[PDB]
Amino acid sequence: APQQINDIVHRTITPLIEQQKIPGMAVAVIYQGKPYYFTWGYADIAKKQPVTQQTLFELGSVSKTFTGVLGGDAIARGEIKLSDPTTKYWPELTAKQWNGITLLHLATYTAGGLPLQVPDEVKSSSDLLRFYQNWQPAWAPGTQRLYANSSIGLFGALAVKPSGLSFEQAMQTRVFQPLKLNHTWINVPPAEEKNYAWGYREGKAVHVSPGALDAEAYGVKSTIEDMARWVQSNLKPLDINEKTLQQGIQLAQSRYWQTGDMYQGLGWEMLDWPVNPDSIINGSDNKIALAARPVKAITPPTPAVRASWVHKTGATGGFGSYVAFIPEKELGIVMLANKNYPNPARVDAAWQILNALQ
Ligand SMILES: *[B]([O])([O])[C][N]S(=O)(=O)C1=[C][C]=C(C2=NN=N[N]2)N=[C]1
Repeated sequence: APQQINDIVHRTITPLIEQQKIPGMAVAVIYQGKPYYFTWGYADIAKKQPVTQQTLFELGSVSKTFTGVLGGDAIARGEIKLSDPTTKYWPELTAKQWNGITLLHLATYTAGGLPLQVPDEVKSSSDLLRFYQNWQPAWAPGTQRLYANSSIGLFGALAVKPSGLSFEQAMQTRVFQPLKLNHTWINVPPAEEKNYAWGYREGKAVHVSPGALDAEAYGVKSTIEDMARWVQSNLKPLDINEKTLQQGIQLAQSRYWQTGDMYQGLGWEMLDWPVNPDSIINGSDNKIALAARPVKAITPPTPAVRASWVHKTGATGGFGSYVAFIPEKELGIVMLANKNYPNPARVDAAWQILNALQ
């Protein structure tokens, strides 16, 4: 690889791994559109399996970028509109608080205080309907952002209803397959289990647990190669041959709401480039990222801005992921680790690498 990339990646990631005690890590840098890969450590400590370019990591909430693009693709297909009431696709949602809550609100965490997590007690479909029927908003729709699996996860489930496909089938046929993400999974098949890293939480090997709306909110697993290809696809949607998927990618990077210096897309979040690094670094800390914040509507949404830092953090109990890219520079990074280590350390490392290469 070019020495500049080798040097800034190793000089940034080596200390990160040591400071954070990360058992295994994979990184891809996309530079002038081409990927360069780096790996360290162990996918499975007990079995002494190294991280490789074929290792599967849990993406956690980086999955929301796939959900947002799949929803964008459904909009481009004419199957749904973000202006549609949630009740168009779920007529059983008859409780009055749902009046005026649209798919846009669900997609962008602005419905009025849907919670981060669906309760673990929700195990059945009827439990899930009860949960949404009984939920009471703290705020009018379109006034406050509260990051939430229960919001964008319901968006993903409703977005695929007109297609008649399951969420997984829709994601496979409409997103994974056309983009040649052939080692990206909502459910890891038995044939791929040899590549599935263990996550590590307090020293214990763990994988993500089943939950309501898991696939839609936090349930994708992928390799560093496929994630590099996901970044390439989001960097340059105009190269994507499938028209609705190209359009869906563009829709997911539109700017729908502003809070502080950040703009909410569908799954993706964006800031103007050049960014103040303290603003994305500090902004990534869950003390800010998970907080309830007033939003300003962008009326109408701004189309995808090329001069953007576009990014998403993700975590499960055992894994920590981060993706960021700048379309105008054809530059991006993916960092996948099998420990959930603090967001700001991820973003700091990503910014150091990308800033040096820009
Ligand atoms: B995303 O920002 O990564 C979602 N984060 S989360 O705190 O809501 C979350 C959901 C599920 C899990 C999980 N780990 N193992 N099983 N489930 N972890 C975090």
